[PDB]
Amino acid sequence: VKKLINSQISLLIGKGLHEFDSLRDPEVNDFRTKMRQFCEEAAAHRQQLGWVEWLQYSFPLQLEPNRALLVNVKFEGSEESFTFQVSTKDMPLALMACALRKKATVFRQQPEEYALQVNGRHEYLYGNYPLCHFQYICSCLHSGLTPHLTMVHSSSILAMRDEQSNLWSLEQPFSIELIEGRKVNAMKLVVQAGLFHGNEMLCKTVSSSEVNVCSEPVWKQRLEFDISVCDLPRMARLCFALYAVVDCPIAWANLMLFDYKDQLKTGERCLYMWPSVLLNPAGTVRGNPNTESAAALVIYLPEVAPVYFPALEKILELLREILERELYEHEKDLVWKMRHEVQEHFPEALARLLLVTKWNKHEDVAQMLYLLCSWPELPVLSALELLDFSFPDCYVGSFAIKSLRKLTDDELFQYLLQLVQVLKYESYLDCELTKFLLGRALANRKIGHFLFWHLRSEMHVPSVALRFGLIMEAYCRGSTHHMKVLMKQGEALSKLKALNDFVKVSSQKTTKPQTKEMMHMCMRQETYMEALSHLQSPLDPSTLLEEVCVEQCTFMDSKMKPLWIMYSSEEAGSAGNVGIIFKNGDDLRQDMLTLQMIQLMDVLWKQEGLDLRMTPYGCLPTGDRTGLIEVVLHSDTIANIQLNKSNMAATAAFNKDALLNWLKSKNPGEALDRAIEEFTLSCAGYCVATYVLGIGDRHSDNIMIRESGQLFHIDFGHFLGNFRVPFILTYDFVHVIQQGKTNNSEKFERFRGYCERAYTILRRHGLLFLHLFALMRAAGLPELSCSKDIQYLKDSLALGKTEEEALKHFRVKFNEALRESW
Repeated sequence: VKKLINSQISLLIGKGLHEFDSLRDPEVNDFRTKMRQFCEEAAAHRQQLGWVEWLQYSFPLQLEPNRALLVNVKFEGSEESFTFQVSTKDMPLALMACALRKKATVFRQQPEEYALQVNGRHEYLYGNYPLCHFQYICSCLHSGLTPHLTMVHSSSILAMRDEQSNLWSLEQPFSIELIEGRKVNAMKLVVQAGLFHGNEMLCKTVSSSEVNVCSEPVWKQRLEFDISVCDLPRMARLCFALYAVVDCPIAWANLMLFDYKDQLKTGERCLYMWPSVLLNPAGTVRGNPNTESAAALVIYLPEVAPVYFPALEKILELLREILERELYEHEKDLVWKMRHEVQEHFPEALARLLLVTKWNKHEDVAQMLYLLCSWPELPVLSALELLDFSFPDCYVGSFAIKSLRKLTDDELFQYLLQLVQVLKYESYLDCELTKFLLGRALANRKIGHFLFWHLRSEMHVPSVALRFGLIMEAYCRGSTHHMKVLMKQGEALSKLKALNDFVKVSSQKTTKPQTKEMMHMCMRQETYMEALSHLQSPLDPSTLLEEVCVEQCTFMDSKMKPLWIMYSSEEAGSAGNVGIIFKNGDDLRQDMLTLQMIQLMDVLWKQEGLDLRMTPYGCLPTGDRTGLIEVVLHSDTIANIQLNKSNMAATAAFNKDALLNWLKSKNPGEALDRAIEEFTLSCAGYCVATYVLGIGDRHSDNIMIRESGQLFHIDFGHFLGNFRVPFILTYDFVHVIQQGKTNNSEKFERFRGYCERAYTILRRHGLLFLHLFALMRAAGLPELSCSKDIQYLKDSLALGKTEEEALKHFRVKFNEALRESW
């Protein structure tokens, strides 16, 4: 049975457990044994939770960042349903009390015993909250529909929980010996090496002597480092680059100077290098797995007669504010000097003092740590800054986690994408961030869900394969049952991959109607109807995908031939009618990041009472150039709409009218006013979002409209300007905002205010976006590579300016944009 489990883990994580053992590695071993234990205790904890507390685990509430409404409730047993009328402001418990009164009357005869399930979803209503606070009740009120809920008893819930059971001395210079390598090339070759503490050099770099493109090379040279060994910080990182010259780069690799048990390393190392685009401080500190084909350096870390990094016991044993909002030589001096008054009166400047501290001088690192050890916890925002590569020290990292522990689950969800990426900065396997993520993942199944996918989706990347593999396994030991649920998912995605391949081939040889029929036949095979049915959506674990409707499934005619999969549910009704899109062929990371930065914008806007009626749909990378996009039903593309086809509703005299007639056809009588508002709100948000993020190549094929009038965007793969993108005002949107009239500054200038509010609210959180993008630098996203990309955001949010200045600046861009509208 322990056999079955292991084999299923291997299947799930896309890597065989045997591959960990074969490495005969203490580090991996300990990571595997310690994290297994950690995750197991979390699961025991889980089995004894109160039923409400379990709900909090399995189905965490989906809350929003007087008036009555109509609701259908029903109990599990019969399909007899009642329909109530209650205030939006009523607690879920108040509604439960109704239901039972209805049952007790019909039946001829305890509200706290229940929770309300949303029909056909993994979603639940409970809590001390007004119905309207619940994302679902909130939604229902917009798209018009009646809320639909089932009364679930606590013993029914407990039954579900039941089923889911399982040192200072050394003063001489530091220096390696460079023995030899065994590479391949084309002219002379040299090595460079530097001692790094994160971004900055701990001393000048030092080079090899020029040797011809010979070998299989050999140097047997000591390379002396212009620094004392007793100075090296805990996280001393040593980095090599090898390139050709008569400048031409070939490979790099790095190692930690201390092992994972604080012991300094000696003596000889073999080093499997990674190929080039010289010094790459930020690359992984673990060798290239393609050991056969990788160029390999041997070096010799000498043995100065075991030494450990002194324990913390020993560590403890051992004009002004004007600048403080890029600082000079004297300016740093004043800081490091006032260093106590910083702990005392400026804790939020912790980081600035860290980037002044003498990392290459042991003494100063001692006093700095002494201060940190009783530094007060900081706010999340500052913590997110602390997690950046500029702060390699593990006592700093440990503090960052400490201050982050207070993140809420929804916050943590909001930033999960960046925290996973920052794993890629870690020097060793057991690290505070991993145990944190895994702990929070094992305490919230939604978080557990997305960590897994974030991890799974990078398994095809050699540089993270082992780290991510080890984590997924640990998690699985933590949640046997969830692992099964995820297999069910990977199994669907494996079929789609094959069905998508068939479609790619087929479409090159025959007409689209014929391929569609042949996709249907393929889908109707048993193995497929079973694999693609009765799963949880990887886009949203709370969305149940029951029966695939073969007849509605299709594919889109664009390049990678994305698959369009419709689903339905008798049990969820119309909101059981959902679709997903399977895309294989493209990189989804870029879109995912863009879509998360928009959802965050929506969130910050909503926190200041501004709802721009956004459409934050799902986008989830699942694997190598693979993942899913959520279908937004009842949409079409501007370009579609603008085809101006006859024998249908929207028949226009002038092309500029087509969009409006369409909205008209979808929104008769009074409903037309709201469509236009919904269109103006979402327009202002998308115009602002595309502007701030440097997103260009917007055109009528990548903009969509919902029947509600809501505008939104698809297919982003270009941002932070990577072609200074002008702000954009499309005449035909303008035409809709202005309700069809040639002039309408009353409507047009409301629209402007929307943009300006949205613009200035985001400015107030500029720092949140910069910290988030800074962590995303760990991703290797071609368009998020360096400073100029970050600068792009600095320039778009005018963060250094006064809110007067920035707004007026923004006002020219905008005006400049209108004048571009014909």
